[PDB]
Amino acid sequence: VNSFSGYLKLTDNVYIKNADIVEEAKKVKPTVVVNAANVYLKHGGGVAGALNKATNNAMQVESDDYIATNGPLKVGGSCVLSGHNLAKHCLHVVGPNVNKGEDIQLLKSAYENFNQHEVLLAPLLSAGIFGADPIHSLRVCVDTVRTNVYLAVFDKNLYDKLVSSFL
Ligand SMILES: Cn1ccc2c(N)ncnc21
Repeated sequence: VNSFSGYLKLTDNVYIKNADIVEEAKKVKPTVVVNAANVYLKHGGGVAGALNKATNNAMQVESDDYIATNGPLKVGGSCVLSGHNLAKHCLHVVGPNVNKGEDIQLLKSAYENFNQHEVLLAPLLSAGIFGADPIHSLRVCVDTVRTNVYLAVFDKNLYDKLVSSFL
């Protein structure tokens, strides 16, 4: 049993809810919240800007030290950092950004990072300002992630479309 509430069940391991990932993290304090990161961990907008704002910029300070030591992530890659006031850990995952021309085939590689964690609160990747089709992102999620994932969809309109169209 876990603390996640109000999720509609899609598969054995994937759950979905119309939710503000920030508000959900604050309420649940999950072991892992996933950030929709870029390779520079520059948390300016979207899931990353909202998560970072909720940490009072501590996520950005920690991320800048990580990049100064390690250099940029790979598209499709991830790193584990603090969850600050939102979660135990934040898994920063880089999905391909269509609005920068990245290979959408890298979306499956991105979601494979989730399999290193038994339970996660996560947004869809490559959705929103990363420019991918969220219906596609949900299909790749279901077909890739084997661990238990709780998806927070920000848009009510999009949430209803993802559920209604789910195969
Ligand atoms: C996709 N996207 C963008 C903002 C956002 C949020 N606050 N929660 C979940 N997903 C989100």
